[PDB]
Amino acid sequence: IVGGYTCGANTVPYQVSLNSGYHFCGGSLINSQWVVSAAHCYKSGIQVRLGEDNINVVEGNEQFISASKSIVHPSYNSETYNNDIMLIKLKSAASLNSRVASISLPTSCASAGTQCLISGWGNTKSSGTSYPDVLKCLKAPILSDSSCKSASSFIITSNMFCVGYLEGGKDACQGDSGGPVVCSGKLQGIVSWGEGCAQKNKPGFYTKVCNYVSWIKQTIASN
Ligand SMILES: N=C(N)c1cccc(-c2nocc2C(=O)Nc2ccc(-c3ccccc3S(N)(=O)=O)cc2)c1
Ligand SMILES: [Ca+2]
Ligand SMILES: [Cl-]
Repeated sequence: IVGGYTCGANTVPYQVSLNSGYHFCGGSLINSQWVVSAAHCYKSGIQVRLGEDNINVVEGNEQFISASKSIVHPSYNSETYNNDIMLIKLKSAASLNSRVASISLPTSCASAGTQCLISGWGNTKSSGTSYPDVLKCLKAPILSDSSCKSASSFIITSNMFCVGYLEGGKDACQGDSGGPVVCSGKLQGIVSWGEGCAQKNKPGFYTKVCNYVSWIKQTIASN
């Protein structure tokens, strides 16, 4: 997260860290045994880390649970970035508490102009590299489709939306991928891609979760 702030320990209790010997992506807990993340974060042997604040210190409140299934959307396309969503099933159900909590799936798509909360342990620099110990947060608005398209040098699909600030300085970044965008208490986005981070007229792009609610429910029910 570039140009954000320290969330505060466990203030985003649905935020998870995907770990393969180090933190590499975020995710969102949607029930006690399933996490929503990005298809492009797929790796085998993922450990999901719940209840984290400082990802480098055992503070208490952590639950580390291996992924038993990592289900990439069948229509994920790594060139076009369409359908950048993956569902991770936890080997065992997490013990839900105040610091480890699910986030609601949407019943309708979020409204253009709404200010949403993006979070993660990704790079905090727009140029160069600095990774935080503790969870970072950024509030930013959903931009119009027309604005997103005008900003982007890449083809935007109906399964993407953009959120951020066109003046630059405020964005998700590397290592935030797969983590949440929450709008009015609903998980509306997954950190997906952007042209660099926090550059002028290059806002962040996010998987549009409201398009996948039926798919998510069906896939969970059958697995
Ligand atoms: N600024 C962000 N919000 C953000 C979030 C996560 C990662 C990165 C990021 N940090 O460094 C690079 C990045 C990156 O995502 N690059 C990138 C650019 C374009 C595409 C893309 C989008 C749509 C269609 C096609 C493409 S592609 N795959 O042909 O380039 C994909 C990835 C930035
Ligand atoms: Ca920790
Ligand atoms: Cl820090």
